[PDB]
Amino acid sequence: HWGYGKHNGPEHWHKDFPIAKGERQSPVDIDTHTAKYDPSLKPLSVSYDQATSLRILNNGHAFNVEFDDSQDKAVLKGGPLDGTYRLIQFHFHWGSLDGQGSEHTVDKKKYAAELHLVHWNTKYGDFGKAVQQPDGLAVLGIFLKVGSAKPGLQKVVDVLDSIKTKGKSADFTNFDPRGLLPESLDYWTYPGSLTTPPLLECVTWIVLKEPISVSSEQVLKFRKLNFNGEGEPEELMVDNWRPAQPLKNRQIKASF
Ligand SMILES: CCN[C@H]1CN(CCOCC)S(=O)(=O)c2sc(S(N)(=O)=O)cc21
Ligand SMILES: [Hg+2]
Ligand SMILES: [Zn+2]
Repeated sequence: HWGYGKHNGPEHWHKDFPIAKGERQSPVDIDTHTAKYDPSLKPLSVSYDQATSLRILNNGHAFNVEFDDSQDKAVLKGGPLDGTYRLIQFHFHWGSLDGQGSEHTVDKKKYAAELHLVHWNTKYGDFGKAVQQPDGLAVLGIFLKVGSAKPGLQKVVDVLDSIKTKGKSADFTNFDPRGLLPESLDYWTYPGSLTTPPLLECVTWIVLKEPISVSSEQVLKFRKLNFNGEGEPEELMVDNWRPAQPLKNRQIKASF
């Protein structure tokens, strides 16, 4: 079934998820010169102080850190959003080399990886309902460049040993996701989709302008995970990123 390999990669997904060819597919290239500065855009409000992480999991596609989304603990509001969106999980997409890995590109520049903090609109009751809605999800996207070490990422890097193969999970309580945020919360926003199957066109994408840097040692560790389950032939989990999609009559708005 789907993946990122020659035989089941992005170029094939349309055969089972026809929406892959739709009107607001993600990721896209942010062309800085034609993005419209919008002054009606409010600041983001990220309230991650009371977030409760529970578990990290290798799901065969990436590793996800999941959060308890039963009460308004970590929420995103403001920006292009109306309403409150709950953090349910975060994951990354990364490359096999440092000059690729981001899904979204900025003027065709690709970053080493990209963090997605997935949120769902609480007005819809539960996550599974939010994914049937045009404005059901908001994903906060953060570019990562190789440079200095990010202190708050180390905690995630250490556990990766425990979850090397598909289907393994480790408990991962008390992680503060605030340690993954940049200094500036300036962003670009546009309406788009999930970048993995089922490729649903449910998302307001908030892509922050400022990257976080991680060391090559940290993102190296990402590259040692496996797409395979235990006892299957080993395939290193790298390049789990979808290429940019045509913007097809959408306008990327900028808060700056
Ligand atoms: C491996 C599948 N990843 C999916 C899993 N999604 C659930 C989809 O099915 C709901 C019925 S999700 O909302 O958690 C989600 S957000 C992103 S991304 N890259 O666009 O930030 C991918 C995915
Ligand atoms: Hg949708
Ligand atoms: Zn993602």
